[PDB]
Amino acid sequence: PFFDVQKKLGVDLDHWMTIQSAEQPHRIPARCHAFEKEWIECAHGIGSIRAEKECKIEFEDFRECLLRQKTMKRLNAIKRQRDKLIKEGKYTPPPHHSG
Amino acid sequence: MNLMITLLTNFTLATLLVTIAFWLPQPFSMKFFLVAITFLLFDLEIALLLPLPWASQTTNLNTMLTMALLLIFLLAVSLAYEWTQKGLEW
Amino acid sequence: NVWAKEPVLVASFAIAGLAVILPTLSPYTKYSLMINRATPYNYPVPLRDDGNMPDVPSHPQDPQGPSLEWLKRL
Amino acid sequence: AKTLLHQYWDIPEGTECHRKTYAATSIGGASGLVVSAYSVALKTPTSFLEGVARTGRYTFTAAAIGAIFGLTSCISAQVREKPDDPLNYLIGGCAGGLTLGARTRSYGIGAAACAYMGLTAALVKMGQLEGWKVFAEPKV
Amino acid sequence: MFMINVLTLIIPILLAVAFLTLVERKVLGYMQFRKGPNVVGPYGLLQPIADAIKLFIKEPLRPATSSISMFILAPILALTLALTMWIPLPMPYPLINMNLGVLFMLAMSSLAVYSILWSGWASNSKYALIGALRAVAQTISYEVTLAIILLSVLLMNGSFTLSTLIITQEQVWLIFPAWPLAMMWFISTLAETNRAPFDLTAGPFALFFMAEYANIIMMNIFTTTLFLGAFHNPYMPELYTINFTIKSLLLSITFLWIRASYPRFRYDQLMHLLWKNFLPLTLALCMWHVSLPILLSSIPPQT
Amino acid sequence: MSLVYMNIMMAFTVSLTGLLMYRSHLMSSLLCLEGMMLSLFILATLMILNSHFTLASMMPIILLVFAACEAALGLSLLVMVSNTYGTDYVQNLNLLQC
Amino acid sequence: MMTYIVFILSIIFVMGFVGFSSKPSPIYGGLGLIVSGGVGCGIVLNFGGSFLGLMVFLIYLGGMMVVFGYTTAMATEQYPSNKVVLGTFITGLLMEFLMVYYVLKDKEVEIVFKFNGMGDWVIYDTGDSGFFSEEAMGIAALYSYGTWLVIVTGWSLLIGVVVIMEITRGN
Amino acid sequence: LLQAEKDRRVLQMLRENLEEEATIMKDVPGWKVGESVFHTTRWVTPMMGELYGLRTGEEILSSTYGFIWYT
Amino acid sequence: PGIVELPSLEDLKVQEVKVSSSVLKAAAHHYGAQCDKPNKEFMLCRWEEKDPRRCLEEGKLVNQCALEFFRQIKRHCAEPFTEYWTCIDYSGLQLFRRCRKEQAQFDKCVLDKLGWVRPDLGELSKVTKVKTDRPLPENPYHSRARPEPNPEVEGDLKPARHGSRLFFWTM
Amino acid sequence: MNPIILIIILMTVMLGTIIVMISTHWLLIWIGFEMNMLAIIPIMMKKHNPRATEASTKYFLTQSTASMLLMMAIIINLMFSGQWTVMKLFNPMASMLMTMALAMKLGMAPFHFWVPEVTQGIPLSSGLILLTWQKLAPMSVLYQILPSINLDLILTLSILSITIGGWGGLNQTQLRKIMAYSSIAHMGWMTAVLLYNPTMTLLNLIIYIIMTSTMFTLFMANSTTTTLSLSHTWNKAPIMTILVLITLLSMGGLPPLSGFMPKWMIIQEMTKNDSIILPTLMAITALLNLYFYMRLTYSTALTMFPSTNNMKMKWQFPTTKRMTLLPTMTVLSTMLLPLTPILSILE
Repeated sequence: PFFDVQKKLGVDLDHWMTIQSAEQPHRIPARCHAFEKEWIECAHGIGSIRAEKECKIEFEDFRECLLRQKTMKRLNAIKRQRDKLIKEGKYTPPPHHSG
Repeated sequence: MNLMITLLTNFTLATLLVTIAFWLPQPFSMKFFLVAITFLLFDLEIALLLPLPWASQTTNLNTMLTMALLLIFLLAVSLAYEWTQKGLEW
Repeated sequence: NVWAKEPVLVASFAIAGLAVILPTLSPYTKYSLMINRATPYNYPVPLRDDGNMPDVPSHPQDPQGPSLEWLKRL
Repeated sequence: AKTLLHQYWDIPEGTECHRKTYAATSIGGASGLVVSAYSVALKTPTSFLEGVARTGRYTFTAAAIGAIFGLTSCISAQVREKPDDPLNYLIGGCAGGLTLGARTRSYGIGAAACAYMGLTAALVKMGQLEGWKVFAEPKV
Repeated sequence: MFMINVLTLIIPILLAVAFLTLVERKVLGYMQFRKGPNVVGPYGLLQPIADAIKLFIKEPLRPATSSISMFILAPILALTLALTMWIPLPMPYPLINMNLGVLFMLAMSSLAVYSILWSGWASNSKYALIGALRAVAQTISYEVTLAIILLSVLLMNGSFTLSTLIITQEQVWLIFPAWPLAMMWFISTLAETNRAPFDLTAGPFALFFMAEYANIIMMNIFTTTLFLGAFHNPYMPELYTINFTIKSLLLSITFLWIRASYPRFRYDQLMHLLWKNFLPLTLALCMWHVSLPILLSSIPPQT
Repeated sequence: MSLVYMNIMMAFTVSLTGLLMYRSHLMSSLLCLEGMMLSLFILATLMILNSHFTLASMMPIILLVFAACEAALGLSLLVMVSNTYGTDYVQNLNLLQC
Repeated sequence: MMTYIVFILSIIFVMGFVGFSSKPSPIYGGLGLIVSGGVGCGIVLNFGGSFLGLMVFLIYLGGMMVVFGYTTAMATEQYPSNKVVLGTFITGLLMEFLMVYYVLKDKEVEIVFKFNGMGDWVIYDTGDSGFFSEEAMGIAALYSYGTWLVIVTGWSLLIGVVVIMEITRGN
Repeated sequence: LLQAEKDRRVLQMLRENLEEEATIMKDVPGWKVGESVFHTTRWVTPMMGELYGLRTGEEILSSTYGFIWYT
Repeated sequence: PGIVELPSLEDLKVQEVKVSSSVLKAAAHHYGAQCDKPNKEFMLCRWEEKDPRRCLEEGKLVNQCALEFFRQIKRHCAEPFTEYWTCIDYSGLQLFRRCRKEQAQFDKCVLDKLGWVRPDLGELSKVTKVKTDRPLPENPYHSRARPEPNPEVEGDLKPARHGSRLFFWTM
Repeated sequence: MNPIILIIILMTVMLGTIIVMISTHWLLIWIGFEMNMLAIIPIMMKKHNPRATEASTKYFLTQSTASMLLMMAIIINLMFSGQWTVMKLFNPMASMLMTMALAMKLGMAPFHFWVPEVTQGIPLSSGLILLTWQKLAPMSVLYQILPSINLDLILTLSILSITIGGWGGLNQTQLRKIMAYSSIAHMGWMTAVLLYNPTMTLLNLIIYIIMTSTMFTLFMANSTTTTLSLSHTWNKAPIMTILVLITLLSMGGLPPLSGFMPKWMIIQEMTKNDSIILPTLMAITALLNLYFYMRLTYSTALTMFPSTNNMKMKWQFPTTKRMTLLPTMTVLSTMLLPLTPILSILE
């Protein structure tokens, strides 16, 4: 079983190693701070089932902040398209440093 | 990669020194083992100690003093335990 | 006594015990914590101006805010 | 795996035949490879040719049982023209047990395998016919 | 220009090591009542040139190996450590300014322990293996001590950049706020260089020899940066380089001078002495150099 | 997806198969356990660095020191087995049959 | 000497793991794990990596493989390569060659994932005001917030000491 | 002052890079020209491939990996 | 889904202060004294909205303030300001304790001839009020509403209804 | 062995298991499992025979690779959505690796190859403490992370562990192997109902721990390895015989006796779902693993084997073993039948 002496004694000795956005020793954020704050406020007073079926949009926004999967997919598609059209030869590219 | 350039130059010049030096002229005891593991465990406790000079600028100084003295005190208790209990004798 | 028996151990215990005790009788630990707190790493972030509060001074020359003066004077 | 057992049960039974026997041979090859993998892990054949021989024997026998089960499944379903009974797969399990006893070349094992494999195959088709879920609801 | 910098660092190391051989032979000769080597030219600089090129000429040890590649792989590692360990050392401007260099120092000392152990395994039959095993033990027992002491002496300065060290040495020498800690550190440098008064009683002997003496000059330069020295006014680096060279030379002469007149220790006396006398004393100095900067209102400006 | 993570996960599978299949010496098994440890260390450290997960950046060094003292216990057990026997093979352990 | 140096050092890393997962004599195994640890240090220092990758170097390449080679030297002999060892090394090189070939000349390689295949200059910081090398101040916690963690870690190491002496004949 | 120059420079790369994208992707179906993948109407910090994307190697290696192994 | 709203190239043309770094570092404190009063408008804009492409008018304002300040220090004393920053330039990373006598010289120039007392330590700190013209924003984390509250179970509890209501062991 | 050192090692076992119970961080759970291993290694090799040495070697290898595969699962969890909260996981692959790690931690059918070998060459006290705390420590973790597990994992391991602890078990007269195969069968039972109502799992954990404590206390009362030694215990004392009768029948689970209560409630809150064929299969195998209990009872207290003299000598000495707590655990373990609505004492 899981017990709750952590809450019972009033010593929150283990809740600070836990998430981001708990106060760092110098007040700096992580890379996805605000996404976490809105996601935690979305799924706080929630029985973890309408958390699964209701906070899905902001959770996907947080996941794609954390890993940046499909944004890299879009950038990689741009790179492959740029490579094949410079292989073609149309507009010897002025996207680098000059016209 | 700048220190990798230095490492590459030192490594290549050392291999040049060695290969031009070579192409040219032509049971056990438990007492051996206790000192190494004692090194290993006290070295890991050194690894726990050594971010202390990183930490000394915070707004919680008495607690840092207390837990730093607790770490060296635990290390001293381990030392004195294997000292008194014939851990390093001959 | 044991000062003749194992002397470097007794000296180690003595300097150990004074290192334990000596921060209790110390007139400088509050000075240490004020020095350590009064050094900012991040930007000192401003705030939305006033609810007509007699704090948070507008010019950085104004001494109404909490400053440091024991720094310059040792 | 779920994909090929789903391919086996997706066929109306019914007659869409010899795909049933191909799927049953795939089931037999997979199960033979499973049990032969445990056996070659837990025996150390020495030589390795004996290990390949034992794995080939296990895969071959399990594929043969699957093939004969599917063949008499298809034949009984075409002949009786009543695709709802479990009696046709009772015949199926007994035929598979008899040919298991044939490929191990003893007859009492074939008789007991006829009985038990017929009962289990009738129960499998019968539970698919009524509808008994795999392993769980898992709700309450 | 950067490869020119690297070659101007690692070309004078051969000059330094060979002239250190003549200097140690002459200084032992005058601690004793001996002149010479001075028949081989004027005072014998061509004498280290001559015996170095002689040992290159002389026919190598026949194998008698186990994994030829491993047998060549150990001394190549020893000499590339001896080359790659003068990169972050500041005489006034070091080759690479780092965020941290002293942990790199201790790590490459542990790689020297690797060199000793690999040569000991790949060498020969069992007796030399036992001897090199005791050598690895008496080498590894001090990297506790030297890292502990180096940590406690940089704790007065807070940062690892070591140019902050050459800044913070401007007012007083660091020998004055920590003399016993520096003394024990110097004994640990005698341990790491593996010389008398500590016992060690191969191929190529010249390469192991080279690694030894470059390790000695490395520890002397790191000592001279670490505990003493003087200021450095910019746009004149010759002044600090002169004072640094003179202090490092006096300390290396003192090092060989301490070697010159003491018998080798018993091995169990060596381990006994190290553990039961340096290790509680290092802990005492560490806890006092922790609790003291929080006392005296002086915690360093670790930027 | 920060492509290097694929290679370090494949390296984890390399070290895990090296931990599981092992022919003669227990020391190779224990050293591949150490390699698996290094793999988890490096993978989690690159993740925490690129996340700027700066509050709880303790995971690399503390995972390291714990599984290092695990490897110390493994060394002592291998020394005990090699002390009560001649060698430390996987064989000469077939006593106490299941 | 170019952009994909993190990927190339990862190739040498997985080659080193194969090179001692082929089960050689354990001193060759210690050599392989030392080479693998050095190039893993190279990878994490390429991510920078300012403290932790130089920190592992003292522990594994400073304190662990020393005792592994020590115990190789004192316990096992292995006194004289083989078919099985070098054959597994060949098949491991073949599997790495196949995976990296399909990373190179295709879009993505999937074990069950979608590994977006190109070298990682992405992602990285957009030049922030770091000013303290965030690893450094992160690990410069554990003494203000770290009450429980360092206590149970040191306690575990102390119990490790008494365990080692008991099994090696306590007291 | 450094902050203002930094903000103008990253918005400069955003504007020019989306102009480049709007020039370059008029063949593929779909493709709104400047969608964030995210849902909320907030300025997210870009990912150094939105800033230093398709710059062909030199500037991105001297920009991302500069301090990491510069001395 | 949604596309970004980038600013134009018409707002991306401010006379940029294309000055070098050591002169800008040495000219920092009195730039904190005379100017840097209306750029905490920009700082409060940046910390009340996490969105540049919006606070760029105040970026143009701090750009013109810094250029005006360097114009004013360019026209009057000192020209040995050039000597002061080239005294501090070639000293590695620019410690301010390096060229201290010429720092006193530049301070005496600007004090006896223009004014502008140097900010004593620690007056580039000490959290400072700022009023603006724009009203402070609300919910810049552009999100939806908090979807459902849990009905909080309260009320004084009845005893058990007919016991355990299991098979048996009633009451 | 020093008694102070044994009190310290018991303190560290309790510390590690309480850290596994109490923490909310993943590193702390891994530390608790590792410290449990490190402390439980010198309880084994309490003597210095090579049997305990090889047993501890096998146990250390399997336990350490389980610990590191658990750490692999956690680092996968932070490769995906990353926070150190013991909650729903965020990968079927990570949950798969994690449940297979815990299945190695505590006695499961693909992973049970170390359990009879680790129990055979050790004394009784080490076997008792390893069964109790090494089957208590992962159950808290599984009780925590149940809401993100593919059910086929848990159910396959449960079914196969019940039938392996059944079928393997008809062949050994080594009593430690008998109790180990019983442990495998009961851990399959106690893992089976994890995703339906875990109150049954924890109540079954309580009942199993008390039963195994009674059984091993009865074996520690008179040192036996085989059944013939139990027949000599029949000759020397009669009350141990009726205790072996009652405790073996309560391991068998018969409805007048308290060992039936964990089976019956499992069948209840399993068949309130659409699972019926799986309960009747599990309870047929529960009929299967009673047979070696029953032939053990036939060997001990009901038929009688021929005895050897010097039992005549042992008559002149009354019994002088200390029991830790035998009779309280016995009547708590066997007469607990009308206290079924002490089910709801747990949650």
